[PDB]
Amino acid sequence: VQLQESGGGLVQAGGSLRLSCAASRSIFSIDTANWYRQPPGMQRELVATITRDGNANYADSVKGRFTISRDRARNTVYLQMNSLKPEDTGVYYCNAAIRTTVRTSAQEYWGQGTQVTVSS
Amino acid sequence: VGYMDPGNWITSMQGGAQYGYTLLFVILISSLAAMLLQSMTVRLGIATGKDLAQMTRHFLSKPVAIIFWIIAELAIIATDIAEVIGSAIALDLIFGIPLIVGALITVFDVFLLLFIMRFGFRKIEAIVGTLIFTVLAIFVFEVFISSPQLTDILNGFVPHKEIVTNQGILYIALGIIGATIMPHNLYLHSSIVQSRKYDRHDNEEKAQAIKYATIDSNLQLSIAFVVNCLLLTLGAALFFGTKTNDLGGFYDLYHALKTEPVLGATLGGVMSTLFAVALLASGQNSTITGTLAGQIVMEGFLRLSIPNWLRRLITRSLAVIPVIICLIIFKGNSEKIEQLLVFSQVFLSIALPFSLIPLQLATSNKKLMGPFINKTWVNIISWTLIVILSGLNVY
Ligand SMILES: [Mn+2]
Repeated sequence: VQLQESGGGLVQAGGSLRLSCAASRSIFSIDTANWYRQPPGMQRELVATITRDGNANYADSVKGRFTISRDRARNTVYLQMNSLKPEDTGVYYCNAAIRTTVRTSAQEYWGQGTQVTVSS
Repeated sequence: VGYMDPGNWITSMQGGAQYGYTLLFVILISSLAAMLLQSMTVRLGIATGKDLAQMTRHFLSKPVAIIFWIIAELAIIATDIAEVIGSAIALDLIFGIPLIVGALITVFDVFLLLFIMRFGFRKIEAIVGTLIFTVLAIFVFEVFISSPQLTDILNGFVPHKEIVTNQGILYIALGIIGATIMPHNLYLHSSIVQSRKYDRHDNEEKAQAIKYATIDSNLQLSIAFVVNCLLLTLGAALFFGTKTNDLGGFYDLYHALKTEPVLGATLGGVMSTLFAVALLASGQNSTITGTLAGQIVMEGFLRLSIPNWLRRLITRSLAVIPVIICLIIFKGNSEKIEQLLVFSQVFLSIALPFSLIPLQLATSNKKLMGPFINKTWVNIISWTLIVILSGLNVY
């Protein structure tokens, strides 16, 4: 089972994007999810974090603009990125605690980042 | 109308997924209470001239008759809310339509039932029948690690302490009973039973009509008991005794079926999909039976007459609003819209005393009425005791 990312790409400042975090095969539950990003020449930064109960929190640099959420029906964690700034450019990673079955212990998963480029 | 009810499923399944086989007594005692209370309405309808709604009106003045109508009408809306949520969830699992949009579609599902209308009124239910049976077959198959007596040790063999102590078990207990003893069925059954073949005015051999009607009322009520036990077993088997403590909603059941090891992946995906279609199917049947019941209540208490399609629209419009408001507040949280689902059945609990007491008074006056009102009075007092206890302990 591998964590797969999509929804990234190229967009103009002021535009919006929506990242998708799903697993390779059928999962019972994504109990927790984190959205990391890493701008060119900078450190890996935690951006969004959603919890089991549904509560979420965002970085001060992204709060009010970004929105992490869980699609329980498809076990997919989305990151709605609105009003994008040029400094939001970088590689976005998805960390999530996948639960293969109901009574299986929650394992930690990472994924190959996706490229997000906010131009001009 | 008892096993194709999303209110029954969500209460029984979360009653087992959270508290094991404890609430199996509550299923039994309420199913038994339902059998007895429905038989009183059957007698009330066939013996006396007309149904419960007008009977209640004949004893009350218009002000308190409207208050009774309000409580009754709200119970009808509460059931409709259960269907709205049930259909919205179904549309989310099958088509990926968000709950906030799905609830909006439920206004015009009324229009969708006319699309089903011209394709055979018998043709479609045969598909639904096989659908329900197949889904129920999965549920039966999805019962492993089953201790043949750990069920019994709490089934009927009441552990009457936690059921009433902590709010958690008590809350679901009220929802289970309110879903099995639906207040709108009392007003409905007290009029539809007067359509059977018997002499209206003079002949008392309409006790034969009561005979058939009571037997039929105990048949389908027994099946509802079996399914509710089968569903509580399902929730307990899958989600109870877990480290993560899953509440065991429709979404949990969906992924439990979809990720069941022995059931495979592609095969398990079919089972989960069939369940979702069955969840959708559970809706459109419930709205038709609920609409006829609304006519009786309104014409009984208010003596007001409007076409069914209109009241079907008004009732649905009023049912979607709290669903949408709930979805807006908690940002479309699926676990939260399921709490509204459970709460809709707990409200049916609150509305019950306002329907059981008039049923009692009529059953103790005019001929052909029951010998022991004892078994029926202890039900109401113990009922109002609990719904107020919960109504106060929370507040
Ligand atoms: Mn019910």
